[PDB]
Amino acid sequence: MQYLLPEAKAQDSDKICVVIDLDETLVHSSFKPVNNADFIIPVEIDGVVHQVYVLKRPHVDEFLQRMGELFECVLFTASLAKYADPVADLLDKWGAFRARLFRESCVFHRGNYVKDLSRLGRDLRRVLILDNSPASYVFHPDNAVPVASWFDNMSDTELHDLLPFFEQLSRVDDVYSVLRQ
Ligand SMILES: [Mg+2]
Repeated sequence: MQYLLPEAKAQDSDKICVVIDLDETLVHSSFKPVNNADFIIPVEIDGVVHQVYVLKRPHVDEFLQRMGELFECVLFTASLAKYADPVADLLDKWGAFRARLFRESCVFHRGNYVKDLSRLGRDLRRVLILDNSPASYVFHPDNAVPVASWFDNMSDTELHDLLPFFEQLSRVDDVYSVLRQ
């Protein structure tokens, strides 16, 4: 199989590659109207245009800008591009995402959309995945940075609290020495 990512830019060759999830990690979307939504976009489903209300997780702007500076960031979602692409366009104002991967790039393993990290084409000692669903990284439990699922708690500070830990990881030679494998 062809790797999911191209050759790393010279500047990113020695940086860690971070696979970042979309739903319940950076945002929370819904078909039922929500007051004070950040994005309200059209998504076609079976020929009918539906309005999708998207809420941004607190501190996502600070998070993405910082992560984009520290690592070779990659958006990897199990959702379809017709939805994720527009959301990513509205989210990434710093070109933090070096690449965007959707549903088709996941491997449907034992009923779940798994994100096979070996599939990226990056040294596993230099790869991290931020996903609220441990099922997503069943093949790479030791490359994960645990993160809580978010829905609408505007008091949430997980993204802000995770930066210190990512800062730490950006300075180690092998993420396994920290995550432990
Ligand atoms: Mg998710």
